[PDB]
Amino acid sequence: DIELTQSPASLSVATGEKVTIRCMTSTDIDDDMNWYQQKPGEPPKFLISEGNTLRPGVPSRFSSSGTGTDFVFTIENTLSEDVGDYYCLQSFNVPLTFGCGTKLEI
Amino acid sequence: KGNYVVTDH
Amino acid sequence: QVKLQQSGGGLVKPGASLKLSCVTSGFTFRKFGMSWVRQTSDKCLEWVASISTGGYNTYYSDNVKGRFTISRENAKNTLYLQMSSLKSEDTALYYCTRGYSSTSYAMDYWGQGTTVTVS
Repeated sequence: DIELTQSPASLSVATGEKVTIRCMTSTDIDDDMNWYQQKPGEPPKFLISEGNTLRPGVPSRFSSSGTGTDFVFTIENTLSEDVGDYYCLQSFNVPLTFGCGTKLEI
Repeated sequence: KGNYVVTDH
Repeated sequence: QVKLQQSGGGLVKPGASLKLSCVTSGFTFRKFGMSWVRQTSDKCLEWVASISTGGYNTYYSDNVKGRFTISRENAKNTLYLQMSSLKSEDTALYYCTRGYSSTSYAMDYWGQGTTVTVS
């Protein structure tokens, strides 16, 4: 039981701004941090998998970095299409825990 | 990962 | 091309039982571990249970251990979640999920979602 605390709670940006969403863990997760995006009323979409690798087909404007307990998700130039909630997941240990999301632009 | 198995063998 | 088609929810009274189903296509099903995740009323995502490729290892949150059972029949390409003793606290949108590769339960493919409401 590894707690993940996602931050910030919510943000509102203008298109073209850079955003940073942090996700911090209570224990070292061997970089098995994963990032999700849920557009309203769709299943979550897998953006970045373990080892900070952007998944195929996700645009280059999304990136992530992170030390075993402190990880960061970044969008370089926010486009309209990026509003939704972003969630992080550690898949190092069971129970798999999720951050409770960050909602992007309102 | 930290002992959970997903492939059986 | 990968499809996870879900079925089987509803509104039930506390104490009821429900069997959630998930039929998959567009991949060799026995090569992948599968999981159920539930999104609660406050948009938080919560992992429920995972099962290995052959079904010999299952994991559950402490929340549902002993009341929920995850299973699969590899021949039919389907994943089940048998829920018994349903509590109001189990009201959520349940998602069928696929583990992205061999060693991880991290999810790449998600089903459309099934509401179960206990009331």
